[PDB]
Amino acid sequence: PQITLWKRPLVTIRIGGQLKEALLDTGADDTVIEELNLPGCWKPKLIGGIAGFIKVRQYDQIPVEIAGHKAIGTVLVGPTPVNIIGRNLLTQIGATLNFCGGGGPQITLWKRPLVTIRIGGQLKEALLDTGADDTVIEELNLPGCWKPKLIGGIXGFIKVRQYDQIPVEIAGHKAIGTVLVGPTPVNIIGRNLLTQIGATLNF
Amino acid sequence: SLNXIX
Repeated sequence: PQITLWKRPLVTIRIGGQLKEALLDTGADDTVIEELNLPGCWKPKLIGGIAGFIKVRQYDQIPVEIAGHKAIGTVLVGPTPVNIIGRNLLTQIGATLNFCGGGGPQITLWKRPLVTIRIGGQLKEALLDTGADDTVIEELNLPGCWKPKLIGGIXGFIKVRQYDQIPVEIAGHKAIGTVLVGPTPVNIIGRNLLTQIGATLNF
Repeated sequence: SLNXIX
């Protein structure tokens, strides 16, 4: 399938014999599913997100079918706000990010998909993140008015400054839209801008 | 493990 990013990339998965809905998430190292019974043995782990750390149950070598594509790998079970398929399984199903329908660069998911952006006349490194609704950039003194906002993910919520109509060049591709500024651990390019550069998930 | 915004 080729999946565009105007809506959250939610797909049905099969796991432990049950169906679940989950987000294909290039900005996640790992796969995190809401509390559930998983046949398997587990061990405690902590993982981090936009707003801090949570405790999860780590299950290894779990079969998961993602839109009909098979994977067998680590699945973390815990208090995530949305079920997420991260790179550990996206790589197993041969998922890549592609610009402009595949006419542009292809980015594999073996490592975090970090690319150079230009914003406010400044160059920064940011993660191309299909699991982000918004674009979140580390503290940077952007000019212009703004409005306070809170955005969530693993760990809860952080406060950010919302700036609209900010030009952002991504790997040489021009975009313009809302940028949220605040204490994110990693700079994130989310769907609001990935759609403007024609980025798709492909597998 | 770092894992991404809603």
